[PDB]
Amino acid sequence: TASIAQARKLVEQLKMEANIDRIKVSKAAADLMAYCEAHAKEDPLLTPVPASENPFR
Amino acid sequence: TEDQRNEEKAQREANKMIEKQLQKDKQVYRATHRLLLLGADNSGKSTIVKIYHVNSGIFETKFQVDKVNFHMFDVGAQRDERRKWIQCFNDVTAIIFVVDSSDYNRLQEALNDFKSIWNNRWLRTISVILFLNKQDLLAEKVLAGKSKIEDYFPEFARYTTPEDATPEPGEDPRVTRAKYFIRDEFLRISTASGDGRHYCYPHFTCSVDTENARRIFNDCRDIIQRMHLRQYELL
Amino acid sequence: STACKITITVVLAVLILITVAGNVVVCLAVGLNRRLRNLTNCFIVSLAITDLLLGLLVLPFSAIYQLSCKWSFGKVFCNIYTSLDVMLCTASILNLFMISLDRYCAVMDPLRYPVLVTPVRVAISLVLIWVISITLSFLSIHLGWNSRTSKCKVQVNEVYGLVDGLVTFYLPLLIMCITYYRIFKVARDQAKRINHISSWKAATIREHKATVTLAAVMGAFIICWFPYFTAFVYRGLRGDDAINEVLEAIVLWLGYANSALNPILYAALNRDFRTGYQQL
Amino acid sequence: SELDQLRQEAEQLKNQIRDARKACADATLSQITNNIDPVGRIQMRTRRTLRGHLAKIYAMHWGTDSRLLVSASQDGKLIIWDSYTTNKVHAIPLRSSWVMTCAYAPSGNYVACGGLDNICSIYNLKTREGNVRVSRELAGHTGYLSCCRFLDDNQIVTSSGDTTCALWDIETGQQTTTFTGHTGDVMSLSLAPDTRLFVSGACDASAKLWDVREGMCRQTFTGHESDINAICFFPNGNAFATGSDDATCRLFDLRADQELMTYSHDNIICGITSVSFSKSGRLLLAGYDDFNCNVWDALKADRAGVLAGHDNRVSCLGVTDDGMAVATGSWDSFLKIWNGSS
Amino acid sequence: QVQLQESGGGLVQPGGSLRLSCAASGFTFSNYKMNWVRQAPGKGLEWVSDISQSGASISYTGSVKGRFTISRDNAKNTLYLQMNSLKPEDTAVYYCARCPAPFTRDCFDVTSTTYAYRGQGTQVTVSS
Ligand SMILES: CC(C)CCC[C@@H](C)[C@H]1CC[C@H]2[C@@H]3CC=C4C[C@@H](O)CC[C@]4(C)[C@H]3CC[C@]12C
Ligand SMILES: NCCc1c[nH]cn1
Repeated sequence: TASIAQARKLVEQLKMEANIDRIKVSKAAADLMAYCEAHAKEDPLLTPVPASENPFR
Repeated sequence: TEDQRNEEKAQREANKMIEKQLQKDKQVYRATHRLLLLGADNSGKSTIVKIYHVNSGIFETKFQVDKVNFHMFDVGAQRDERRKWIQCFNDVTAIIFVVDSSDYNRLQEALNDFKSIWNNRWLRTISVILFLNKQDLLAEKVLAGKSKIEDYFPEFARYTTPEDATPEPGEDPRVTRAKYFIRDEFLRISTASGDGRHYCYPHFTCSVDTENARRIFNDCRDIIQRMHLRQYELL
Repeated sequence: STACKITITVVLAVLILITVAGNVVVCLAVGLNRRLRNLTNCFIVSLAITDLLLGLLVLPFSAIYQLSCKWSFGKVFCNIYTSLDVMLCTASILNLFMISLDRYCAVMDPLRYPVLVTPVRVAISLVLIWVISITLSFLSIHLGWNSRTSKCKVQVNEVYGLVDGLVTFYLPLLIMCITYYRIFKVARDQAKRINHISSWKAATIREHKATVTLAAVMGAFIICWFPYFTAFVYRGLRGDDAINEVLEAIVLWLGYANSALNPILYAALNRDFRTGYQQL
Repeated sequence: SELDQLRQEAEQLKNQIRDARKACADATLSQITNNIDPVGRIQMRTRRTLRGHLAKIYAMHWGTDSRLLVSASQDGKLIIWDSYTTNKVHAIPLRSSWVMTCAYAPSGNYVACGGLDNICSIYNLKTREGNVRVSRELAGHTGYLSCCRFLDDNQIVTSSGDTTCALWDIETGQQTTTFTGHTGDVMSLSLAPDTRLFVSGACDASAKLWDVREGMCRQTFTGHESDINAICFFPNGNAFATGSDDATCRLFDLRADQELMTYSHDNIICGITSVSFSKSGRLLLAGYDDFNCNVWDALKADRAGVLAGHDNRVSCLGVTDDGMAVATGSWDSFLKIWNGSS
Repeated sequence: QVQLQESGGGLVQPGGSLRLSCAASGFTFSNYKMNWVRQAPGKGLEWVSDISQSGASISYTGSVKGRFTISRDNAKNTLYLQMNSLKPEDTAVYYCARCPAPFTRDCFDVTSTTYAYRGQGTQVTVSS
């Protein structure tokens, strides 16, 4: 009765995942783009800092 | 920056103490030869080499031949899936593959396992010291005649003993056909690919066999010697 | 004679260019590639640097002296030039000797190789090469040990000819022949074993793979240096006029040509270096 | 009867979830970020090379001060580096040399490691005796330890090859919560910035979002075609990126509960070992089996640059908390520190 | 999501012929080596046959050699197993197993207890 016990658990898990609230992909995509824009200046890898401010000269 | 200078000297001094210890570990690491022991449950891989320490789930055997240290690692406490943890042993000297020769039902299973290890991208430069264990049981099975290899291996019907074969004295001709067909079954895999980067060293061994440590020592010498000869364009 | 002199000048110029360019590539390959900076290549780099110094400090002055047939420069510089010639040639030959010994240990004792060729011994081996090279070249010439104005030939006497000949060339030659013949037998034995692994598969290793490689390594060393040291020993015993001037110039540049063959035999014929050139 | 009916209900639920995700897939991240300008060419130089490991490096983790880092190698050595000076601060000899993961505690007082020994060992870096000692050995996993991350000085989350993740109480040595549901070896995990959630990627080609306090799987993310080897949260915690053996990197969104972008190239046919984000999240750095690290534009799926400085597999990489540098570990036994210049 | 659906099979008299079909989805079918694995009642899973990515390389177990034929259709994303001259020893649940990684010659864990890239299986019965 291992398979029948596993089947109940797998079905029960899919019910929890199917009842979540989902936002639109456009809303989620915009939020990722907004966060990148706001923190762009403070990203040393994206915008390398002057050699005076680089600890790894 | 007097305080900063004091810290820099202390950190520099601490580094030098570590490096001296690392130098000692380097000599110990390079002197030892590491081996991966692989085999199914039917194979008696645990009794292949006659210092055994159980470190967590990994069983380690340390044996010495002619003042050369060998550390054989046997992975015990893992799931049957192994494509991930097998990558930990991409730099071993050799892989010890142990096969139960008497078990015809699981013989193809060992061949499939040997095929995956031989053709894995991270084990393409690792030689395999193949041990065809339980040769005594194979002789009894062949002489009894109850089970036929041709039932599991139809090619064996048209197979003949190689001329280079060296049967043991007082050994039945039917036994040496079975012994070398199984060995050739593994050699078909090992000679298909490899491009001279790795070779398979097959040996016939029994449960009461005290020469297996020397065979590993001899094969490891051949493996490294062939690597050195190939590097100098001598092979 | 004018046509011949132009032809000889080109050959000497090409020989210098090959020696300098061939050894710069070996030095550049090791410097650029991190994987090539290992203890195994220390003797190859040391050999390449020594041959590179010969191609810059000794070969240009040997070509000028050979073509002009006179030493325009001062006598004081002649002793320095001849000392550099002896030092760099002796160190180059002894570097080849250490390469053969290093390969002998790797092939013949593969299990204990990582612990027998520790970098301390590699540094010791290189130091002893130059200590002997300096002793035979600068100490001997400046103290008159090798002593018997337009000529700038390296002098030799009966005692110096035998000591320099045996230590620099003949003793290493005897050991290298024994070392490379034992490696030859092992390579041939391994080739036969690999070819006979299975009956259904054809031979994957050429039978003369080791024969060609070892005859090239030992043949170049013998051809380039045996006539020079045989003449060098004979000249010391029977005087400087015993050897013909033309013959002495031929055997001199044969030894110099060995520096142009070392980057090919020990780097171009190494699997690690050939793949290193691709990343360069 | 009952078993046959239940497995049919799972298919109906899977179709229900797939339709729900398709309903909210109004646009594509590629379409949204088409207008924004590209990041250009990202050029990074090797500022530091960390030498001293004598075997393949399998894991690294930066400390929160962005200066100290810990690396693990299968020579049985845990090394703590001062990245500014390349000085070795500590060298911890491991009882089992088959280490696969290492973690630096956010406080900086502890490091953790573990591998094929199925144990997560905690090492105390701040002792009155002046040496690093084992403080805890967390036993309970029946497979190899693939990843571990501290939540604080007393809690750590581990992923194992026994298909489960666990949350441990270090002081008591017991796993308070067990996270089950993966059908393959869990290879990596990443903690959310608030440490209330964590994502894990397994060899069943799926990524699961777990609630730390509640202890159940909230969401399951599929879309990869092979084992997931690496996973990393987006800096705001609303997304994560994965790397698989199918030579692709995918960006999943938590709230949209679906994949947003794929980072793959036709030349790339090798597996991915490690993934990380830059401080702003605009750059996705991925390590590959072909010895290279590719810098991707997270928003536009463009290969911004390449870190080519290793002669063997790139096994791990990580970006400092301040975003100043990225470290890459490799099977060639070296670590390299990278950053750009103005 | 990677999913494999085994179809075909059922009750066939000994000596009969049977064709199995495996429907592949969620992955680039042309990039993976495919396998057929069966599990006899009271026995563990065993490998039957495999076919390479392009179909050039094909292997079989010696117990089914000369009676089983494996073929694949990359365009159709489907895998086939033709089983003629069946035997009562061939009664087993047949599984369509995909090799874990693309562009590889090895195939490690297809015959494992819990393998993610293996289908639910189809039942083949030969006993009269
Ligand atoms: C790689 C090997 C084959 C290179 C061999 C180079 C030899 C053949 C060439 C290079 C230098 C040349 C010598 C240069 C100068 C002279 C002096 C002249 O009065 C007689 C010819 C003679 C002696 C040449 C003989 C041939 C020579 C020795
Ligand atoms: N031109 C060769 C230099 C030398 C070395 N030993 C004697 N002479």
